Amino acid sequence: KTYVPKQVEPRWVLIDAEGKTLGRLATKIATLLRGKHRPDWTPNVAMGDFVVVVNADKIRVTGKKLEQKIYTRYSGYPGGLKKIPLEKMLATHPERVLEHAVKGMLPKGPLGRRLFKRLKVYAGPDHPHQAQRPEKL
Amino acid sequence: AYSGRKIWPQKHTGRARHGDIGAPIFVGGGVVFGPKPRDYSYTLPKKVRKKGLAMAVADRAREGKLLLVEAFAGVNGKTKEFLAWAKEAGLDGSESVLLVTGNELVRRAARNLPWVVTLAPEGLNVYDIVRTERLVMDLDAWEVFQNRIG
Amino acid sequence: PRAKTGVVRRRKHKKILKLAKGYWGLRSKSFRKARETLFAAGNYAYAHRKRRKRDFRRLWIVRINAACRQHGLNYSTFIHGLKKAGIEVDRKNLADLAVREPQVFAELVERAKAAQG
Amino acid sequence: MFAIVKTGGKQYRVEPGLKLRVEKLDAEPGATVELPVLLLGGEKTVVGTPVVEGASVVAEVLGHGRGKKILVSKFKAKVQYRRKKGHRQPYTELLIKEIRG
Amino acid sequence: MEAKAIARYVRISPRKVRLVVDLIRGKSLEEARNILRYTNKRGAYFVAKVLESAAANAVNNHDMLEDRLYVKAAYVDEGPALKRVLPRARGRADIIKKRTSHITVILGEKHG
Amino acid sequence: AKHPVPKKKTSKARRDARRSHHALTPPTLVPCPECKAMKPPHTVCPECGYYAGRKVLEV
RNA sequence: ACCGUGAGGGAAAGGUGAAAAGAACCCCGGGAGGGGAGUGAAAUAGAGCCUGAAACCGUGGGCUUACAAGCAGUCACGGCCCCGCAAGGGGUUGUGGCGUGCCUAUUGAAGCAUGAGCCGGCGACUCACGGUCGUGGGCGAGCUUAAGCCGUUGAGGCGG
RNA sequence: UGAGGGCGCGAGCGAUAACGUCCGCGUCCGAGCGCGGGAACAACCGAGACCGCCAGCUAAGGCCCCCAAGUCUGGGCUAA
RNA sequence: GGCGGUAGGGGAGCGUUCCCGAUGCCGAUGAAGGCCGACCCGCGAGGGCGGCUGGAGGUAAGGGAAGUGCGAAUGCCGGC
Ligand SMILES: [Mg+2]
Ligand SMILES: [Mg+2]
Ligand SMILES: [Mg+2]
Ligand SMILES: [Mg+2]
Ligand SMILES: [Mg+2]
Ligand SMILES: [Mg+2]
Ligand SMILES: [Mg+2]
Ligand SMILES: [Mg+2]
Ligand SMILES: [Mg+2]
Ligand SMILES: [Mg+2]
Ligand SMILES: [Mg+2]
Ligand SMILES: [Mg+2]
Ligand SMILES: [Mg+2]
Repeated sequence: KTYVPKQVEPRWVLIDAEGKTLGRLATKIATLLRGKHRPDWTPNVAMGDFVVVVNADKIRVTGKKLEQKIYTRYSGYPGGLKKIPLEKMLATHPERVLEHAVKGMLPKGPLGRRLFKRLKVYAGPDHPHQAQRPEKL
Repeated sequence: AYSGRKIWPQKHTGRARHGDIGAPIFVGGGVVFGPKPRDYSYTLPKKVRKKGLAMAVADRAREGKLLLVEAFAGVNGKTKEFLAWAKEAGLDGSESVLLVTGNELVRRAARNLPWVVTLAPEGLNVYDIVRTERLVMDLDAWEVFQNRIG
Repeated sequence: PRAKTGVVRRRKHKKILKLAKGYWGLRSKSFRKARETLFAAGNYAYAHRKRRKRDFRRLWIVRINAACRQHGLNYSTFIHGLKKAGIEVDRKNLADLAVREPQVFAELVERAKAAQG
Repeated sequence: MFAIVKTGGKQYRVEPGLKLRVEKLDAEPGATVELPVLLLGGEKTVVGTPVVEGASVVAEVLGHGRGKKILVSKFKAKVQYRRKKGHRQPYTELLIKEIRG
Repeated sequence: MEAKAIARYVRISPRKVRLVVDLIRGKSLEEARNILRYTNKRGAYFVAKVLESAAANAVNNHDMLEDRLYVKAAYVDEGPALKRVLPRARGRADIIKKRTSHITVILGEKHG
Repeated sequence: AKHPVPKKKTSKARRDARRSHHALTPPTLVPCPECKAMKPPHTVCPECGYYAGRKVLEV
């Protein structure tokens, strides 16, 4: 039969994002959540690792997206399609410039908003020194 | 016995569409393709029963399960005046027997015999022959059975 | 000779109930509902018994891919060498020796980097 | 000691000392069959060739029959095509003895 | 030992008393009574003539003492129902289900 | 036969989940100043009376 | 009975027990209805009293559910409770994979085309005569009777 | 059975419109609403499903994540 | 070697009611029927087996006759 573990100890990861191209960076992050870097990968039990990406206001992306790409938020009322650009968020909410990208690569079921929990993206840097800080480059 | 009148108009009704209550779709009305009375007989060629009469008789001869008789301690009417005749002939209630004779006395002497069914010299029904496991008959038979075939 | 229905029509509805056990609400007690959802099952079970491999056929690969990229090479580059080694062995499941003693598999990797570079 | 083996169109990972289900083979249900078709070794014995060089594994049978009859009813929607069918999938209550060679 | 008593055939719809029975369940008899005697409903009366009659025969026939027992289990089922028509309008005649009941109360033993 | 109309026979849970808000609050009560009786707040018990307002019944 | 002025239409409904031996009596209670005792082989045969299914209602218990998007199932794994001897099995489902109810007519469905609230019962190619083909058996330049007549009464024979 | 339909093509009608129609060849759906790509999508692409298996080769199509498979190698191209 | 399949064709089977098989046999040490089951035969429609209920009929192997197998018809009766 097939191998499945029982208990699983996770591991946390330290990652920076100075000069790191926006999307290609956050891409491996999703894979780094959905532990397919783990030969003991499990398609349901959520073994995802915890990525703590310090700093992000210094994130750059190809092209002129800083003045070209807009994100959309829809209340429900008319006139609700709020078109927010990649610049205004990179000023007062530079934290969700990555979030609403990984959720764009995490899967669709309920496990997604569990995987996405196992990850916080501050912009400082020097985050709350919890304990281990595995800086993978 | 129900009448022949529409139950309620089909136009503007809410329910379905219907008519008289003899309709088999209802209940208690009429039968569908019920079994009206009819004969089951036909006319099977005599040459099948003639030969069919012979075939079965030898079947008991081929197995020996036969006997022509002529002598009787029971030429009169008594069931006791027979079972001893069977004792002195060879019928010990083990297996069934058909009997033929032109005497209406011996029939009485066994008409109450569960394992011995009466039979007149004529209607040698192949049913009862194959029915009974052994056969008996007389010359009064073996002249008409001969005049049939013989 | 009349032959009413009687036993026949009931016992059958009991078998459908017999296979409709744990089906929500009417779907397991109402007969001609249970008849339905059984149709899909035997179809849903058909296709998926054809599918269960492709599920695991896929899963094994990712685990394998998880292993090779922990030596420093991709799955595409992994398999070829094995194939270059002509080893019809590796049932893509049996390459699960990443938590079933690794050197048994870790030294399957170096026997791949040979016949290609 | 890793005992791979390949029989009946599928292979398996055996550690020597318990039973197994594999498809039948033209054999008497009370004997012992050899699989010189073997792979690997728990002390690392890769096989450049597919089949190993002459090694083997010895297994003991037990009986035959079937596990579960699994219904296979095919029903095409719409078109009055329903089918009711099932079958038994026989096998060999196989017990593996040694990996001798 | 539990003691039981059913008041078969009681012209009151089940949906009504089930609201009432589901209140003395698990309560001690003393409170069960005080619960009932001040329960502004109608099923509360019918329980009384089946409760203190179920606690009765826990004494007059099943040698127990009233000073101890407790509402072990209590349920009610659905009997048949008289059918009455309701002249609705334009000549329609929609029948009506005047529902009876089958109130069932059993009582046990606290300790001892 | 008229206007809006249920479309599908409301299911069992459906019917029953509405009915959680229907279970009865059991009657609240206190004990009588004098009687060993059980009695509502701000009331006069159907046996005793009071001490500034009669009720006194009979045998 | 019921409907209709009227002709006329026209149902539903059997089953205690062999014997009423049918519950004296006691208790709750206004009674009805119940508890007990007792008859009875059996009251789990209580007077709509043989059998008692299904829809439908409720009480008790095992599993689950208040970050979740659903033809309500299928597949996989784990989890909870139970059965069991290794191993295995039952019931539930948390997560992941996939998943456009049934019949009918339609070129065409998931469908905004017909139909069904559900359950249980009645309900739909038989019969007569003649005829074509096939086949099984009988006789074979022949093959075969129909009405009818003798006879036991679920017997056949004559009758060309 | 004698109402068919889609697509590629050759015409007529139509406005060298119509997911419009009438023909011819062929294909397929109907009878393959059973599978895989085309997000979804009866006839576009592959491919005829007797059943089972936690086995391997492949077509279409695909290889950063949902989503299995090179952020593959070499050479150019474009700043929208 | 073939076995997707609608209208349609041929072949094969399971079930019900009744008759010959019966002045036979099974049945009070419990029949037909109804609740179950993870047991067994059959690919099947089905047939056997253990448990519970019920309380008096039921009928093998081979032949025969059918009022014969329900999921729908805004089908009918009744109940819900
Ligand atoms: Mg009549
Ligand atoms: Mg009319
Ligand atoms: Mg594969
Ligand atoms: Mg590995
Ligand atoms: Mg071997
Ligand atoms: Mg099977
Ligand atoms: Mg009637
Ligand atoms: Mg074992
Ligand atoms: Mg029905
Ligand atoms: Mg697709
Ligand atoms: Mg094939
Ligand atoms: Mg990938
Ligand atoms: Mg019968």
